[PDB]
Amino acid sequence: STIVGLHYKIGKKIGEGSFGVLFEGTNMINGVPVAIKFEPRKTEAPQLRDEYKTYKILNGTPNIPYAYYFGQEGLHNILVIDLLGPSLEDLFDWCGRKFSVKTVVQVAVQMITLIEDLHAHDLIYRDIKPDNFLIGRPGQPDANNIHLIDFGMAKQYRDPKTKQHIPYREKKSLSGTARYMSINTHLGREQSRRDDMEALGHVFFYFLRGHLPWQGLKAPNNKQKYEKIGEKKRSTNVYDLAQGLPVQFGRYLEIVRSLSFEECPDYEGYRKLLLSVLDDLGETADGQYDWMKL
Repeated sequence: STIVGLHYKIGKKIGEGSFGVLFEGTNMINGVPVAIKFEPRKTEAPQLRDEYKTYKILNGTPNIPYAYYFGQEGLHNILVIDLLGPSLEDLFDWCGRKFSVKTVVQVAVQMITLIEDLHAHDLIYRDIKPDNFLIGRPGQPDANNIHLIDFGMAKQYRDPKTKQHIPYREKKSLSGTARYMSINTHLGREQSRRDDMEALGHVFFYFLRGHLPWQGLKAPNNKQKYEKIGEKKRSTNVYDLAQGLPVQFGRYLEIVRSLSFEECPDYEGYRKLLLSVLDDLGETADGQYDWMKL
């Protein structure tokens, strides 16, 4: 039995990669389950200590896991946070890579709220994807609540004291995942709150459709592939994305695409827009999700 940070016992390995290794485990002083990430101390780019700092800023935010411990032991940097459940990408896969409208509406409104809370802590996320939004653990009050992890790409968009927005600029190298990234990110524009909101809109359509029309494109190099995906996004009318689906999802994406660089998103307006879908369909936001039928 291997222990880190004085009282965190390591259990089964749950992930591995260039970042390091990820285990589940137990906080032995109180029995709460935790996730423990280990990053090699001598690594090209260290993210773990910075991620901890981001977690401390967030610590206390609803549905973001608490960070219990960061330290350096043996040959690794170590981070301990609350253990959560499957990601939306895991659940998506188990559900045959398509979610019902009712599931997407309910998940969407919670994702908007998570990002609103992140933005309230002066941070933009910059790497929106279904792989980083997770449900809770069975039988907990937040078992089917959406949670947000992985703050490796997060960056300050305004000064925490003054709230002075970062400056506009262009010619930026492409950061984030090509599938969900905003049109403005494709054009090398400085990212702000709008870009997180647009990426959310792309994820919503991905859930509803099973795929986006800019997946599976061919290019000579990655830079050219990025360019082609961006053009397709620019070309694709929002109502081609929404065909057979509630028009509110097309409208959502249209609205967030028109936000100005410094503009505060209308989070509550977006939640009401998306919830109105349920009124249209005679459905209700009662906490029933597709994965609860598995």
